[PDB]
Amino acid sequence: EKSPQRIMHIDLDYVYDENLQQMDRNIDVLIQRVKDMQISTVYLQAFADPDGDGLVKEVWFPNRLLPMKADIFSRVAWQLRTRSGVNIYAWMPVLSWDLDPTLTRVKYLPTGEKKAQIHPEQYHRLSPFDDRVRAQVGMLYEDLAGHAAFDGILFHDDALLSDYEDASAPAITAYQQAGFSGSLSEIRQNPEQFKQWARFKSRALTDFTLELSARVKAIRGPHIKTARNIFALPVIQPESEAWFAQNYADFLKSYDWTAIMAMPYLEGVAEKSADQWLIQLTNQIKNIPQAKDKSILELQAQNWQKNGQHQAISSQQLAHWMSLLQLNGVKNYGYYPDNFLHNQPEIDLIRPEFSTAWY
Ligand SMILES: CC(=O)N[C@@H]1[C@@H](O)[C@H](O)[C@@H](CO[C@@H]2O[C@H](CO[C@@H]3O[C@H](CO[C@@H]4O[C@H](CO)[C@@H](O)[C@H](O)[C@H]4NC(C)=O)[C@@H](O)[C@H](O)[C@H]3NC(C)=O)[C@@H](O)[C@H](O)[C@H]2NC(C)=O)O[C@H]1O
Repeated sequence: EKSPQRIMHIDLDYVYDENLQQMDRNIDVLIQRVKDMQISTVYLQAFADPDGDGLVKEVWFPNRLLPMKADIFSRVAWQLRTRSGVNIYAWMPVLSWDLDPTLTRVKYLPTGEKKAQIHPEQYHRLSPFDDRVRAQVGMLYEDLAGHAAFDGILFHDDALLSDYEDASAPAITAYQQAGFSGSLSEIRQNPEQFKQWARFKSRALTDFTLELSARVKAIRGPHIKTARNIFALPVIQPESEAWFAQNYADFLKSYDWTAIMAMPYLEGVAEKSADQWLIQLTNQIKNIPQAKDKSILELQAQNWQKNGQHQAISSQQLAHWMSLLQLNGVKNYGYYPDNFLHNQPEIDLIRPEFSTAWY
C-alpha cells in the first residue's frame, strides 16, 4: 500500500434503485467518479442503512442470516478494483445486527433503576460477551468473504461501550470471571477497578474484531488489511476510553489503519473553532511516534442531524480542511460520505487537495 493514503468512504444506499437499469447507470457513474478522483482506497458499505436507525436489517451480499436487499457489493467492488484503480475495504458493522431475538443485546444500567435497558440514542448493538453473537456475526463476515473479493475490512464505529455498559447477563458473568467485584454500578465507581474495567471492555471489543478478521483471512488470505473507525475523543482525550471502550494506542497496535473520525461538527465544535480543533487533533497524533503513519484522518462531508435531515458541508469547506491537514503535516486522509448523484463534494474543487495525481 503505497502512500499517501487518500480514502473515499462510500454508501451503496445511494446506488440502489428498484429499477435495475437505473441502478446499472448509477454504478457506472460511481465507477467513473472514483476513477476520475484518482485516489488510493474506497471504504465500501457492505450493509444497507436507508433510514439511519443504527441497526442493520438487510445487506448487499448473499448470506445465511439476513435478507439481501440487492446483490451489489461484489459487483461494485471488483469494478472499483479493476477500472477505478483503488483498493477496497469492506465496511461492516461489528455489533449492530438485527439478528435472532434470543441473542444478547448490549444494555446499560440506568442511574436509579435496577433493570438494565437499551438506550434509544445508541447503536443497537449485540453483546460481544455472548458467544452465539460472536458466532453469528462471524457467519456474516464469512459469507461476505466467500462471495466478494476485496483488499481489507473496515470495522464500523459501533464497536463502542459506555461506562454504564455492557450490563447484560453474559457481560456481568464475563466481568465476574475476570475478577471484577460487585454489581456494575459498584465497579464503575470503584477507584481500584474502574480503569481496569474500561480497559477490559476495550480489549474485549478489539479481540472480537480480530476474531472476525481471522475468519475473513482464513478465507481470502493473510493479505487482507484491517482498519477500524475510532472516535476523536479517545484520541484527544484519552480518559474518555472510560465511556467509549476504544483506546488509540491499542488500535495502532492491532490494525493496519486507524481511521480517526476527524469531524468537528459531529463533536459539537463551533464553525469558527473547527480549524483549531483539527490542528489540536493532528498535533496530538504527531506527538505519538509513527501514529500518523498508521492513521487516516477522516473528514465529514455532511453535518448530521440526530433527527435525520442531514446538511451538506460545502466543497470549499472540505477542500479547506484537506489543505489544513496537509499544511499541518498530515498526508493520510479521506472523507465521509460521498454523493455521486449530485457531485457532492464537487470533484473539480476537491481533487487538487485530495488527489496526488492532480496537475
Ligand atoms: C461538569 C461538566 O459538565 N464537565 C463534564 C466532564 O466532567 C466530562 O468530560 C464530560 C463527559 O463526561 C462523561 O460523559 C459521558 C458521555 O456522556 C454522554 O454523551 C452523549 C453524547 O456523546 C457524544 O456523542 C458524539 C457522537 O454522536 C461523540 O462524537 C462525542 O464525542 C460524544 N461526547 C462525549 C463527551 O462523549 C450524551 O448525549 C449523553 O446524554 C451523555 N450521557 C451521560 C450519562 O452523561 C458519560 O457517559 C460519562 O459518565 C461522563 N463522565 C464523566 C466525565 O465523569 O462532560 C462534561 O460536561
